[PDB]
Amino acid sequence: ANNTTGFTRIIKACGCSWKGLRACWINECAFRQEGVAVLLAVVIACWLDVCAITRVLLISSVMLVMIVELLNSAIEAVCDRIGSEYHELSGRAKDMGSAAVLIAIIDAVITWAILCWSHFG
Amino acid sequence: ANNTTGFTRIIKACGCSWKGLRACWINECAFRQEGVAVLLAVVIACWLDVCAITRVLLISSVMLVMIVELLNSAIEAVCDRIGSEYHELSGRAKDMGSAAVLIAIIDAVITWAILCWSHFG
Amino acid sequence: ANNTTGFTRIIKACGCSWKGLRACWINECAFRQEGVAVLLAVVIACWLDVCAITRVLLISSVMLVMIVELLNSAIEAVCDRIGSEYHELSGRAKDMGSAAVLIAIIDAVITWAILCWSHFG
Repeated sequence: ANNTTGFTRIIKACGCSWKGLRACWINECAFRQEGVAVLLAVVIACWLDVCAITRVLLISSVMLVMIVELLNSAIEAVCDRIGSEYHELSGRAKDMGSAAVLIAIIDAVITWAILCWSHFG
Repeated sequence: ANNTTGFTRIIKACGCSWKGLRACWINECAFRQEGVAVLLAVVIACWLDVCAITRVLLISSVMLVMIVELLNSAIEAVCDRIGSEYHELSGRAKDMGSAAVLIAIIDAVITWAILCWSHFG
Repeated sequence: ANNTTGFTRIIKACGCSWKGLRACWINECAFRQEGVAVLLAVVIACWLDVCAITRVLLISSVMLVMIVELLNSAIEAVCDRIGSEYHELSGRAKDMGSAAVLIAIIDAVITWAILCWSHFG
């Protein structure tokens, strides 16, 4: 039963993420370049004397960048499984994935300036 | 015009979600296992005497788990439409999808402890 | 090296989004229909005398609608690159994508009423 085992694969998310995040590191490491880089900047603001709700709101935007870059890495991982015809095919999906994190970042930066003006100081 | 009707399909999202969420329930029900399960736990904290902003922030993390599991179900639904070659192919995309909800949950739990310490009590 | 250049494509997100958001406007403009439409409604509440945290929380739900519709446009863009067999194939993925923005909106509306009752006035 491939459909039943497909759900079992989701149930064991940690194990699954091993080969996925492996292919991510190998093919597209924007998870680290933007995802974790932004995470670390928030960690600094959170370490400093700020408000607990700002801390939460900043982490929420961190998840938006991390997750979308995981989706971008997923695109290239599957292309590698077959060949150059697919490396070109998914370029439209990857273009939209770039647009997705751009939108996440641009609007997050607006909220970031607001939060810094009201609570970071 | 397939492209024009493609947008019309998005315009009627409710109708579309019928066959999609059908395939989700059949193939991968992590939408219920993690998505709704976490939702119900927030509903309890929100029913109790807490702050309205915490209520909102918890619902926001609920949407992060629900939506990503809908994306995981989408992966297996399309594999079923063709066969075992695709059930194996998308396993990399599914691995990254597992990583996506793991990241959503792990960082959400950090915000959850913060919110519980500042407002749940 | 297609995998290395795949990451380079992500590094230049702005450039990539050109052809992606081009295909979005051509094939599926729900980014504008729901994404920006909701954004503009928040801009009005934010322009009015409200709380800075509400302003941030509303923008966060705007990003949820915008991003998911970018993912919906991505689906149809790739179908156009090959043909009608794929326009039908991805319909399950598109159905789940419709479910994704429905869930984002429905739970966001609950948070929206809460925020309006506590801060909009």
